[PDB]
Amino acid sequence: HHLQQANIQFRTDIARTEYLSNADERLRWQASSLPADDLCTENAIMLK
Amino acid sequence: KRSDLLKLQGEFQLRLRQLEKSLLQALNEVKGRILDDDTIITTLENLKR
Amino acid sequence: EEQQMHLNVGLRKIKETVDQVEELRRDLRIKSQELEVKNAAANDKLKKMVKDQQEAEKK
Amino acid sequence: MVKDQQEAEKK
Amino acid sequence: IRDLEASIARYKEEYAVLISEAQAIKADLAAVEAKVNRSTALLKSLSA
Amino acid sequence: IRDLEASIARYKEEYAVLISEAQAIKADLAAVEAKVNRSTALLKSLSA
Repeated sequence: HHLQQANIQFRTDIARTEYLSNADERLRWQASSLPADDLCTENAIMLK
Repeated sequence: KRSDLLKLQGEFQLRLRQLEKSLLQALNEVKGRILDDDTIITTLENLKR
Repeated sequence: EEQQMHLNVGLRKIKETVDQVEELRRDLRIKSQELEVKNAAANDKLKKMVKDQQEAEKK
Repeated sequence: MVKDQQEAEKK
Repeated sequence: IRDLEASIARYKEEYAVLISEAQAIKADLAAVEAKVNRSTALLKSLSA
Repeated sequence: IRDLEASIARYKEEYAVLISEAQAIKADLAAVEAKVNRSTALLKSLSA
């Protein structure tokens, strides 16, 4: 909302996990015992 | 069986991405005429399969 | 940026392939015409051999 | 070939 | 008769040379046709 | 006369095919001569 107010262009139609993670490393995380929910994906993104 | 099918789908998506990377590398690394060498045609036939 | 560069390399190869296909079609037509011309010359040579053999048989 | 040409010329 | 036979032999040698060139052209034509078919398949796929 | 002309066409096509095979054999013979000369020079040098 602040970015919209300040007219900073950001792409709305994207997921944070898909933007900040590769599908190869997502598959590798799923192989190495990670739950499939988006909060755990974001947590793994922070952990890397 | 559903877990095995999901694993197969993940492996297939990994295969898609490997094809994309291989095709990009093949088109980038020739630095010449594409229609000259038959190795490029053989590799793209593998990509078609 | 490097993804766009790799895209731009591929499209240049597409244009090069299209130009090479056009040149190959033109060269195919040229080679077909050359083959027809050499076949006509070969038939003329065969007629020359036939005429020479007929002249030798007559003489 | 020459024999066939001669035969065709004769007939 | 001997001179005509020698001329016939020389003309048939030139005939063989012309057939050799024509058949080399024909083999090149077959190679170009195969390359054209392969390039058409390439054009369709890379059009996709 | 039409049958004789058809036989003429068939015989000249077979003649062209035979000359094609003979000239392919001649090209192979030239390649073999080049290989023999190269291998003889190699044999002399590597015998020394």
